[PDB]
Formats: sequence, structure tokens, C-alpha cells
Amino acid sequence: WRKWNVKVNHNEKRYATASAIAATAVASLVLARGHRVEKIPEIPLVVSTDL
Amino acid sequence: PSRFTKTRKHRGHVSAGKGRIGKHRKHPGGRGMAGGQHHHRINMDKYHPGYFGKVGMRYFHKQQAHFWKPVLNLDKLWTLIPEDKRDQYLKSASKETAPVIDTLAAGYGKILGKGRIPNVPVIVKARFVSKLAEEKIRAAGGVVELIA
Amino acid sequence: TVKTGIAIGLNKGKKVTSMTPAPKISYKKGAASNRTKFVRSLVREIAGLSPYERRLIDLIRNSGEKRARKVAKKRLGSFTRAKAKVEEMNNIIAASRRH
Amino acid sequence: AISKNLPILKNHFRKHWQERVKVHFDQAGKKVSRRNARATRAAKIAPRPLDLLRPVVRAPTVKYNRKVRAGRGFTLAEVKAAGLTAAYARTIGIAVDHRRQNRNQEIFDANVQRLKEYQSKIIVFPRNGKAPEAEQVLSAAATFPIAQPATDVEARAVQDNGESAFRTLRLARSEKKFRGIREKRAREKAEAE
Amino acid sequence: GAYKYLEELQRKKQSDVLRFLQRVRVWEYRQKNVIHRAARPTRPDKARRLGYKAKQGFVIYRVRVRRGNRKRPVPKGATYGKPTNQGVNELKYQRSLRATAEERVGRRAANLRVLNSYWVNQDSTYKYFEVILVDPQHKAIRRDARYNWICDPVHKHREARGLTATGKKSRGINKGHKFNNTKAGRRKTWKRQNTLSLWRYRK
RNA sequence: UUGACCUCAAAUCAGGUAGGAGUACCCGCUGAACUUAAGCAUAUCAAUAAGCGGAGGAAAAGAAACCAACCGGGAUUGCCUUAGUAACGGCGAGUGAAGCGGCAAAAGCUCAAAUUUGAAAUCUGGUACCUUCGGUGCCCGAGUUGUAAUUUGGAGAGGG
RNA sequence: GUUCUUUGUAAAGUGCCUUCGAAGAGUCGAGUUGUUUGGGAAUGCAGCUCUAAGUGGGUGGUAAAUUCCAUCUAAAGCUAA
RNA sequence: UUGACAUUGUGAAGAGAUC
Repeated sequence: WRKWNVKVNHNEKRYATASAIAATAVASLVLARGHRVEKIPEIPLVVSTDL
Repeated sequence: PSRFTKTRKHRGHVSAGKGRIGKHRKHPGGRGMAGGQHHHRINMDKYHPGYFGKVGMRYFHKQQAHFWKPVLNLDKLWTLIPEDKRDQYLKSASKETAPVIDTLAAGYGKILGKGRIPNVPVIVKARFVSKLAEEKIRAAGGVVELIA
Repeated sequence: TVKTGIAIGLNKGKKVTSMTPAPKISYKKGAASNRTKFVRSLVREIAGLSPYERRLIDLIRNSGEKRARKVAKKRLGSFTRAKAKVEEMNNIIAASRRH
Repeated sequence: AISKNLPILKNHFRKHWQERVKVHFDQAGKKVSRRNARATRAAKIAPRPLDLLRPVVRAPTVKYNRKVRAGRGFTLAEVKAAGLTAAYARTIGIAVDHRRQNRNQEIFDANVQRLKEYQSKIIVFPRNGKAPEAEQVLSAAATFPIAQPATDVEARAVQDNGESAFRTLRLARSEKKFRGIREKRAREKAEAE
Repeated sequence: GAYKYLEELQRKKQSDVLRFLQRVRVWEYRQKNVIHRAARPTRPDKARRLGYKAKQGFVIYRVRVRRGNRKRPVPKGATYGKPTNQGVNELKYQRSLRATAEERVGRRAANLRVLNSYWVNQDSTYKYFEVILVDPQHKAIRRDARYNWICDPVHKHREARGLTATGKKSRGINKGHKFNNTKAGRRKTWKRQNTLSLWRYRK
């Protein structure tokens, strides 16, 4: 009965995933994870839907 | 997180923050509220005044339904109108058309008088009212229909 | 009833146009039932009185009902039952010892 | 052990309370067991949609009487009022509650209006054969929403007689408390010689 | 019918006729064994509204249970504990004399099933009961969809588990505010409301 | 003397059934003290642990002699909540539910009490064949001190 | 799905007016003794003593009498999730 | 060890206003 899971406010939980989405732009933070982006045309990377 | 606790700063010190004279032992002051008249009295007085004794009538089989009477001050009472429609009523405020506010629909049991609704006539349905509540409504130009 | 149409007072509560449908056939479980009237009569004129019912028709002749309703509240359970039990033993006295 | 300034706390652990601890780790593991058994039964039961009609009913006591709710069943009076028998309503997927009564006209007109639009909007398979399967719609209450009526209108005229509201509640409140004292006052009046 | 007359005659138990029969019968049984076979009901319409039929495979037994209270046994009345619990003589044994009777025949004939029992008689020393027993492995009861629910295994030894009519009173099982403590059963509802329910996300 | 009848027996009578194990969960009975109260005796521990009887894949409960005071609800059960509240208690330590509401699951029923009396219409078994978890005919038997059909309070029955 | 079987002068269901409407006792209830419950002039159970009624009875969380209203229909039985 | 109620039915004598 140790607490295992954790509640996070649904609005704050949403606050994080809208930062993580705004953070996949801004090339400088992508390189800081690895993710060799040097060769890619631009960022964000938008591919035709046919994929 | 136990890496943040202070007994992970007390490693190496003999008595672990509990003192070397009084030590730390099982129950020095008895379990729970024990001694509340006797050796903890000075504590109960000051920070629990009124703890001991009996006040008034018992009530057998009490139900909080009978006693349900939420209160809505004249402070708000315009919140119950849709904010899109609301500013239609503020401007162009006349009789022969007046907003019917059912306060029981919104879960309110009584309309109190706390203060100053505007000058717009309004029809307020309520179960209960207060003597000041209507005087301000009725002087605003509206009326209070009672319902059940 | 005619609920008053406001939140408090006499017949308090909402005004509703009503229906009053036909009643359940229970509510009648105390029904008269002519056969039973005929059975219970004949059972009484075989069995008769019971030992404490022969001392209720002593005291109704002698001491009256105030002592009879009192001795029949202790013998039965209740006061409201002691009424209708002494009501009986008048009929047993009367309809026998008179006409 | 009473110290400092703290709210008194009644916490009832003086029994052996660790024997009886129930932790739910299966909250998400019983949710799929429960969505299975509903899809099991959705197929087993044929286009019959898992649930029975329920009446629109009015909620009890003081607090809830303003809302309007789903009940257990349709009151043999309301059943027969739509033109079908009690025991044949069981087999059309209609719930029949024999113990509730109709003391109200606008719940009655509501539940019978509810059985009409149900019995026109369903098909019943001929007992013989065939049954050109209709693709079950798994929910009744999805197509039969329990709704709240409109008892008044938003805008309308103001009727001012000067009745005073609160003044009416004060009188109605006193007249209930002293009603009894009026008889045993007037009883002693009438019994005079 | 003839059973509406017998019904009322047995409601007068102090009537001069029945207090003659009670006195001649109670002498009969007290000579017979404590549990013995009743060739026939003593109250045909009492058994009959309790589920008895007259056919092969409905059996009646007549059982005599000692009367009085329960004496908490103990050696020499010493309870060894708080004086709260030091009572010996006046303790009353939470099952009834009737349900003790349905229990002792249910052991003697274990091939049968106890359907019900009723009060035939009593005196100072004993009470007397007749227990209606059904035989589930007899072919008459196994068919006849009315009575074949007693052959199912969950109905073994109904008396010892307290599923009879008189044992559901002792368990205190009824609907209403008076029975809240034991309603769905005592130990099940006690154990549900001591349970500390800890959800994954702590509410 | 002969047969019935009631009741009670004897069979290595014909055919069946129960016991013992498991026992975590379930139904009861029986039943503590340590401990808490800074002592202790009511209380608490606890209607618990040990002892005992009885079951199942779940058990138990269950279709109201229910809750209510409402514009009334509608079998049981479980979760969330009501609520650590109403209330109990050297009113000390402590103990402590229920109705409504939101959900998961949803399902209802048949007996005693009726003259079928122009027809015990009902049943077990032995036996014989057969299309065999059973069917058909026949022969002792149960049963009138009442077996089936009709009816269970929501109704319903005999009529017309 | 496909076939063989016509069950029966069978059974069932629906309106109308009449005549009826059976409904569980050493139990309900009561006093008391012990237990038990949050249940408090007594929640449940159990003992011993008393012992019902039939427009009756139980309940309506403060004992009682008086008169009403509301509610269901006890002392027999089954049932899945 | 005593009293009361129940087991517990049938009825006579003699004192006490039940023994």
C-alpha cells in the first residue's frame, strides 16, 4: 500500500505536453538531445501525408 | 524521496537528533489524547477551549436533506444568467420583458441580501428569501416569486 | 391535500395535477371474508373461552371495565389490544346472558 | 501525547487494520474484464441492445426533487396506457415496475410519450425465421435521453401586487405552529354549556 | 376445504379441548426416543403450508430438546478474566431451541434435507418439534421442477449454515432500519466497513 | 377362523445416499487476554485470535410487513459519497452507522389458503420391448389424513 | 442454414357488467433476564412467563393516552450477473 | 438455602377478610 501512482492536475499535465510540443521546434534544443538534425531541410519537419 | 530526508544527514551522529539526555522512548505522554484533564490540561485549555462537556439537545436520526438550504447573495444572482445573454438584459432594461432567474435550478435554497444588484428589473424565483433580500430586489423594480 | 404552492406551512410543497389510480388489492388484507366469519363463529362455540377469558367475564360482571381493561392489558400485550378484547367479552356476556 | 497547537484527529486504527487493507491494483485490469464481458454479452444477446427502457421519474426528498431521473420500470398503468400488456413488455425490452404508482399527471404523460416513440422506432423479428439482421445499437439511453423539462420562460412581464414574499413565509410559518392551539382554544369555546 | 377449520382450532391452545390433547400427547412423546420417526404429521395443515406434500420422499421426524438456558461450561465457574465476562448461569445461547432441533435430525439422517419445522408442544423440561425432511436422492423429488431445487448441492445441511426459516431469524435477516447491523449478514458487513480501500490514485 | 387397518420391527431384502480431505475466500456458533485508558474495575482490544459445525466456484443476500415526508422512490449486491457526520461512551480513552445522490450489474418468481367431483385427471418402482441423460404398455404400490390442472395480492376465481 | 415432423375438437392472451376475493399462531405483540448495537424509557438475537386481531397487523428512531394521516402486507419457498 | 411463575390435573376440611 505504498503510494505507487501519482495524481497530476489534468490542466498541468496538459501544460507540460504543450511545452514539449513547442520544444520540438527550436532546433537548438533538439541537438542537445542528440538527434543529428544538421542535414535536415528545416524544422519542424513536415512530410507529405502519403507516409 | 529519502535522499532528501534529514535522517540521511544524521548518519554518523550518535543519537540521531533526539538528544542524549531525554533519549527517545516509546510513549512519554501516553497514547493519543490521554491525560487531557490531568497532565495535558494546560494544553487543552489554550488551543482547545470547550473540548470537555455537553452542549444542547440531541437529535435522533438526523438527515442532511431537510437542512439543505444553500444561499446566494445579491452580490451574484446575475451570474445565473448566460454571459452571452447577460449584457442583453443589462442594457435595454424594461418591464414586460424581464429575466426569469430560477435559483433552484442552480442549486440555491435561499436568496440573501449581501449587496447592490443593479437597477434592472428581474424576476427571481426562490424557495426562501430574507427581509432585506426582497427590499433590494423589489426596489430594483423586480419581484420575488416563491416556489416549492 | 392541495399542496400550498410554497416552501413551508400547512400543506407545503409543489402544486401538481394529480391522478389517484385504483388502489392495490392489498390494503384489503384485513378483509371481512364471509366464509371466515362463518368459520370463526363455529370455532368459538366448540372451543369456547380460555382460562383468562373466564376471568374477564367475572370482572366485567363484578368490577366493571376499568378493572377489566386493566387485567386485559397485562394479560395481552398492550392497551389498544385490551380494548378490543374486553369489547369481545361484553358480546360474549351480553349475547349469552341476556338475549 | 498532546502537544503544540494542532487539530484533534480521530483516526481509527486501534484494531488490527492491516489484515483488512484492500488496495486496488486491478482498477485498470478489471476495466478490460468489464469491457470484455460487455462485448461478450453484446454478441451473445443478438441485436437486443444490452439494456431495457427505464422510465423518466422524479427524484425524492427535499434536496433532489428538482431533477428528473431514470427509474426501474414503467408502472402497469402506464404500460397499459400505451396499448400493450405487462408480460409482453418484458419481451420487447421494456422494464416493468409493478410496485410504483402514478400520483402525477406530467410524469404519466411523459412515460407514455416515451413508450410511443420507443415502439415506433424499433423493429421486432418475426418469430418464424428470416431476421434481416439490423446491426444492434448497443444502448437504449443513447437514443432515449432522460431530459429536464422547461417549467418557465426566460423573459416575461413582472406582476407586482405588493404581496411581500418574505411576509408570506412568516405567516405561513406561524400558522403551522399555532394551528393546534387554535382548536383546543375553540374546542373549549364550543363545549360551553 | 377442511383446512380452514383445523387452522383456527390450533390457535386456541388453552381451549378446553386442546389442553386435553396437549396433555395426552406430551405424555406420548416423552416415552418415545429423543429423535424418532413420525409416521404422519400431527398437524397436517401446519406442515402443508410450510412445503410438505403427502408423497414418498417427504419425511417427518419428532425431536425433543432440553429446555432452559445455556451454562457457559468452564471448570467450577471460574472464567479467568475481567469480571465483565465472569457470568456463568444466565447466558442464553444465540440460537434457538427450534434451530437446535433441526440441527440434531439433520445429523441423524444426513441423506435428507431439512425443509422446515414447527412447534408441536412443550412442557417444563422439554420442547417438542416436528421437522419436515426431504429425500433428494429419491426419484420423486428429483423430477417435479417444484421440489428439485433441494437436490442441488448448495442446499446441503441448510440448518447448520442457517438457511432455514427459523435460522434466518436468528441471523437477524430482514429489510429495514432495524436490521442494519446484520442484514446482508453481520460478519460480511462488519468486514466491509472496516476495510481500508486504497485506490491507485489516492482520493 | 378369515381377511383388512393403524402403528412398531427383522432381513448379507432391491436400489441408493451421508461420513474423510481441502478450508485462502463464504455461512453460522462459541469466545479471550495481552494492549489502550499514562493506575484500574465499565469501556477499548473485539462482536477480533484460538475451539466447533457447513458449503460452493463463488457463497450469502434478494423481489419489500423497504426507504421516506418528496413534484415521492421501488428486489439484492458492490464501488464512489454521505462521514469520521447523526449518535454512543468512568460523554473519559475511545467507538460510529443509514436514507437520499453518481455508478458497475440487472431478472424475476411459485407455494399454503379454492369441489376436477360426469369421473386421482398425479407419482415411485418391478417387468417387456425400444429410437436410451430417457420413451411405451402392462403389473404390485404411494395417495383421499389430498397427488396433478387453475390462482398468489401486481392479482385473481366462478359466471354471463 | 436445410430437412422431417401438424401438434389439437389443445392451450394462451384482450374488453365489458355481475358475484366472490380464501392470503401462514406458543407466532405477532408485551413484560422481564443475559447479550449485543451508533440505537439513545431499551437495535438485533436468545431464554423463561403472558399471549392477539381480521376495514386486521407491522413501521413511521423520546416513554404515554387521545384522535388522524402515510406506508408497505410478517410468522412458507426459489433465483443468475 | 428461600419466595414467585411454569410443569399442574380432581376435591373435600378447618381456621384466616389466605393458609
